[PDB]
Amino acid sequence: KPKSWVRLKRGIYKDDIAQVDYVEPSQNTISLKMIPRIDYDRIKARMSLKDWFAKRKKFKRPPQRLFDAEKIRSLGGDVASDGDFLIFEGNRYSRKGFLFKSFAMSAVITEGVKPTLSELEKFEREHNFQPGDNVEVCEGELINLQGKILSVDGNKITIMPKHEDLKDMLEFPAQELRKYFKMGDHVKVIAGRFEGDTGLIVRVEENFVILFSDLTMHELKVLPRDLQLCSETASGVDVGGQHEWGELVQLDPQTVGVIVRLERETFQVLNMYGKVVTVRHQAVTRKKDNRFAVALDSEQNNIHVKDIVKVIDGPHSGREGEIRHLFRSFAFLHCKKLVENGGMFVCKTRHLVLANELIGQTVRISQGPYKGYIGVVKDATESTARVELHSTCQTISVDRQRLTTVGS
Amino acid sequence: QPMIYICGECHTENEIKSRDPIRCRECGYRIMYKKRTKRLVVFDAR
Amino acid sequence: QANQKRITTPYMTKYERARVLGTRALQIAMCAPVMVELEGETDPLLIAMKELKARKIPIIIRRYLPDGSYEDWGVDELIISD
Amino acid sequence: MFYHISLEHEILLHPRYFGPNLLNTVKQKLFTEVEGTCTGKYGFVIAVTTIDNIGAGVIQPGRGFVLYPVKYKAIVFRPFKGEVVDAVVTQVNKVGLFTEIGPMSCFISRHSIPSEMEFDPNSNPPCYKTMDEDIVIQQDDEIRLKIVGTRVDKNDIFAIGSLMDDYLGLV
Amino acid sequence: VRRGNSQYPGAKYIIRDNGDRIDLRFHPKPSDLHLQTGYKVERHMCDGDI
Amino acid sequence: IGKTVTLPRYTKRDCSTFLRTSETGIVDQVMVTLNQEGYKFCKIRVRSVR
Ligand SMILES: [Zn+2]
Repeated sequence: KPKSWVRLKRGIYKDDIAQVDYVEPSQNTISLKMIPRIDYDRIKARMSLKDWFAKRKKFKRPPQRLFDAEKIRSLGGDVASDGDFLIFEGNRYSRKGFLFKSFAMSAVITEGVKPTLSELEKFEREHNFQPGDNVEVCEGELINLQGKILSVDGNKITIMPKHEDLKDMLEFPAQELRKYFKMGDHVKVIAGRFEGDTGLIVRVEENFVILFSDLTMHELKVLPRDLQLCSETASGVDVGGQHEWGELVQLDPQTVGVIVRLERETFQVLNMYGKVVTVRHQAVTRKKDNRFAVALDSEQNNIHVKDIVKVIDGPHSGREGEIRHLFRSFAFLHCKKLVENGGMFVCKTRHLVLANELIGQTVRISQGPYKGYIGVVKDATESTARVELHSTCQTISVDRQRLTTVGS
Repeated sequence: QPMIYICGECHTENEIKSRDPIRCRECGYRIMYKKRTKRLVVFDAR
Repeated sequence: QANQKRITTPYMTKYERARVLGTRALQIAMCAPVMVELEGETDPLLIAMKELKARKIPIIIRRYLPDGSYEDWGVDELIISD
Repeated sequence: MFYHISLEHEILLHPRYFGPNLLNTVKQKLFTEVEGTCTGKYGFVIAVTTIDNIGAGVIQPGRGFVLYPVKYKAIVFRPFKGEVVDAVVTQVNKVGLFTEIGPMSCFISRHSIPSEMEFDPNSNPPCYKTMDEDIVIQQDDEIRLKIVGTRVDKNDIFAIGSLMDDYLGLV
Repeated sequence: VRRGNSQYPGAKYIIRDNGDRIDLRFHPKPSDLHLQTGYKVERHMCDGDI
Repeated sequence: IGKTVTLPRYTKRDCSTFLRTSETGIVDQVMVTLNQEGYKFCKIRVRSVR
């Protein structure tokens, strides 16, 4: 159908989302508008398309970027104008930047195709009803009645609502069904300006529900249909598992922090200093955790990771936590009773208080009961070494002072 | 680097390089054997 | 079940002895305070055996009857056959 | 809403503390644990009045830790939805008012505030006042706020209040 | 532990209170060999063991 | 038998063949051939004195 999302099977444009323009069954060809893939270096060097195909074996494909006529003009390539479309190398380009091209239906994919949100963003009725949600009967004879979503379906949900003082269950379609909630109750937004968010509603307007996000004290107006009731707390699961909860990151070489909160767009990473700074997903880069690190404390005792300590002095007073990451002069403590900073805080290490070269060589035992025997060192400790004997089919432990390496 | 192998049939020494198809240059025989190592080897006479 | 009448055997079953010794030895190993003189001894099991002989094991056995009721016996209260 | 209940809690005691003061340690750890706990079922926990009893400690197989079930009468503070309660303003700004009820932090939005009160950014201390200026709500004042919303937050419930109803204000 | 996994009447691990396991085969730093009450040692079987 | 495979610490995964655990001996001899499909194919005979 016109204006539908499709994909390609083979070719240099494979795995590229596209939108349909027109379909010609007689000719077995369809027109797809997609993001162009043009190499600027090729234009700069003025290589022929046939030559590019001849040497395509070792040549990398160009990325996806919006077409620009000025860029080619600067690069010296020839650009022709044909009405709205522009002709370049025998191809029609739109003013916006999308590439329109025709391809065979067999090559094109029309089944199991579904674009991604990022792809739709670049190119740029439905219902959300789930079990355990309160809905109202806006239209119909039985109006102003609230029932629970016992079932779910597609175009015709056919829910079995349970109204007040109504044991029996009715039947209502999607259009008649509406999403309404009572005052002072938890609400979650699956889709909206700030999706994956929870809040409490001070009122419910006819079409603009108002809620306050726990993340920040700001008003949020969303469609009541887009709204949902869920007693469960917002999970806030990260997308793509780029970073995990309580994971060290290196925002800057001098400062290292632990991600304490996860959000759809922003991050709240706790740095060594203890303050909270907001960063984005791309900017923050994961840093490995020091599984074995040393530090110092006031008591002058050895302190390791995951050691219960008490903050008798410093930014925090009378605070107990488990070390999760360690720094030369800073340490990250963890807890589950602490509301602030997602249960993770940072305090100074000092303020915290307690609460091989021979391996593989051939050696001759020059002293002791094994004098004269020869073997290969499989693992030698700073004082003793393990020698596998060539003769006795046995590995023995001999003091390293009784060994002499045999030189070739 | 040299990797001298002894051919099974003609018992001839010949170098072989890595990725080189295994075949005696002398007799076209496809079975070869590594030469005895040079590492020091000792045996208590027990 | 009222402890005034406890119809279970006054003797300490071999299973009770084994489990009591094991549990007390585990506690002693994890540094629960000892109840008898520790003179010249470090093995938690031997120490538990000494405590059992001394009748100083600080444990109570709750035996459950088939009925679902139970009887609670001080460890010392039970005859020590073996 | 301040309340008094008898609750039950099970505590694991490491055998290290199996000394003469076992019960004292038990009660001390019970205090350290239950005190200050905020749960969805029982709201916040203010303090612990007394310990009802110390059920017989059971010895967990394979772990010397002894489980003690302890009953104890302790004070709690579980608010609700739709109840006027005294509150203490702690900071005033344009977005909304902030008040405190014991441990629970409540707040007031520009909808919950009646239409009479207005934002006065020029006010050096931000305040909510009407044209008549009869009632001015500043920091530290006592206000009567009908709670509206509640939400568990990392085992710590926070509530949102309102005062749109008649007479709900400073007195 | 000082004997380590090599000397037969030795040990193979040090499971600290945290529950981590300190391998004694791949020689670790001497600091990791430190012992305290809460810890435990996977000592090699010795005579008298049941 | 040090063997490696080209991946789709980089571009190479170890597929070597180790001596059977707890075993010991001396490499009796080595033979190198091509299997039915020309691939290099090595057999190693190891002798242990019992
Ligand atoms: Zn040959």
